Formats: sequence, structure tokens, C-alpha cells
Amino acid sequence: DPDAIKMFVGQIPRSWSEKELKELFEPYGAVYQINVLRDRSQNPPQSKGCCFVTFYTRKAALEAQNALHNIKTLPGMHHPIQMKPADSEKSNAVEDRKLFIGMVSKKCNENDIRVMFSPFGQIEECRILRGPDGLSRGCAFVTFSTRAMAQNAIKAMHQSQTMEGCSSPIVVKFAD
RNA sequence: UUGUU
Repeated sequence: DPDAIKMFVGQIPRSWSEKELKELFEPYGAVYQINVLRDRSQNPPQSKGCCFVTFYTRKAALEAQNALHNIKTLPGMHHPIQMKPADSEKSNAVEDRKLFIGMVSKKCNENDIRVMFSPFGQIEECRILRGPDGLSRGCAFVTFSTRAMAQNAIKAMHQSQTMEGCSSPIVVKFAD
């Protein structure tokens, strides 16, 4: 129950409650919890035609999705069930690991940055913001695998040095 | 021109 994946499901009839939904999902594995997305803006509160299903096992979720997503169609819907891991399940977010690197020497490239930031973690992707058909814009984006990696790269290398052609010491901060 | 494709 530590690797479970909450699944967003869509296009289910608005008349269906947790009962019918549970009856739908249980053939694919045991269900820990299930909740219809409700609208309480006005009376009576109504279903949003979607729900969250939380299986006990990861296997149950992956399989249920594999056999339901774009396959199954509920009475009486015009479109197949849509099913995907829920937004609340995003333990890892690139936006919280991506590091903006300003005041980079215009001469530098991808690898030149890569070697500079290698000791603090493992790079997912390394890029040089540049152009449009000009040269480098003196700055780069760098994604680290963990987040603590980036939080190390910052403390260790923010304004650690001034590079070639640059007016101010290098900046290392989380991307906006 | 400190530049966040």
C-alpha cells in the first residue's frame, strides 16, 4: 500500500455514485477508497462525471487502467472511459527541480555547464537558452534528478565565480 | 544591458 497510484477516471455517468463505481472497479483488484468529484456551487450538489479510485495495489491500478482507458464505455456514454494517475500523485515535479543558471559565459555550451554542475547530482537534461538565430543568451536551464541535488548546487555555486564576458557572478536559482 | 524557449 506504499506504491499505490490514485487514478482519475472520467466520462462516467453523473447518476453513478460510489456504489456503482466500486462495483465497476472491484473486478480489477481490491479498492481502498473511491470518491465522485462533486459540484457544490449550487443545489442540488451534482457529480462531475468523474471520480478518484484508489486501489490497494499498484498492479490493480495499472491493469484496470490498461483494460479501461479508451476501451470501456459506460451506459450510456458516447466516449470510452478516460483513466490516468491523479494529479495529487505527482511526488516528482520538474518545476521544483529545474534550475535557472544566469550569468553564464556566452561561449559556454551544454557540456561546459554539465561538468560544472555534475558533482552535485545527476543531470536529467541540460540546455542553453539562446538565439533566436543569434548566439547564447548567457543563461541555461538544468534539471536534476533529486531536488536536494539542486539545493546543493545552489548553496555551493550561487555567485561562486564570474565567467567570461559576464558583468556579474554566476546566478544559480530555481526556475520561475 | 540580469538574460527564465
